[PDB]
Amino acid sequence: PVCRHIRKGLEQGNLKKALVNVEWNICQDCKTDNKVKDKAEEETEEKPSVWLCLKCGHQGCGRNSQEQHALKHYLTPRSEPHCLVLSLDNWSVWCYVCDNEVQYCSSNQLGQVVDYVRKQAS
Ligand SMILES: [Zn+2]
Ligand SMILES: [Zn+2]
Ligand SMILES: [Zn+2]
Repeated sequence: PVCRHIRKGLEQGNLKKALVNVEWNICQDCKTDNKVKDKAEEETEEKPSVWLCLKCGHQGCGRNSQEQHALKHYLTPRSEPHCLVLSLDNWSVWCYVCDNEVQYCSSNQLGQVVDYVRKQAS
C-alpha cells in the first residue's frame, strides 16, 4: 500500500529544529567535513544531488557526488534507520530500506512533511 517505515524514517519533531537555521541544498555533511580545506572544490564548482534525511534533517549529497554522504549516513550503524531522504532536486523520496522511490499523499505524514520541508527550503 505504502511504505510503513514512515515514522522510522521521518521524525517531525527533530525536523522542525533542524530546518530552522539549516542550510538548504547544502549537504551539511560536506561542510562539516573539517578534514579538508575545500568542502567545495571551486575548481570544479560542483552541485551534486542533495538528499535530506526526513528523519533528522541531515542533508547529504546523493549519487551525484563523490562522497554520496546521504548513503554513508544510511550506512552509518545507528539505532534508528534514518532511511528516508527526500531529494532537493526532483522532490522525490527515497527509502533505502525499501530500496525504491517513495510516494506519498496529503494524509500521509511523508507527504505532509515533504510539503512542510518544501515550505522550509522554498
Ligand atoms: Zn556531502
Ligand atoms: Zn538522519
Ligand atoms: Zn520504506
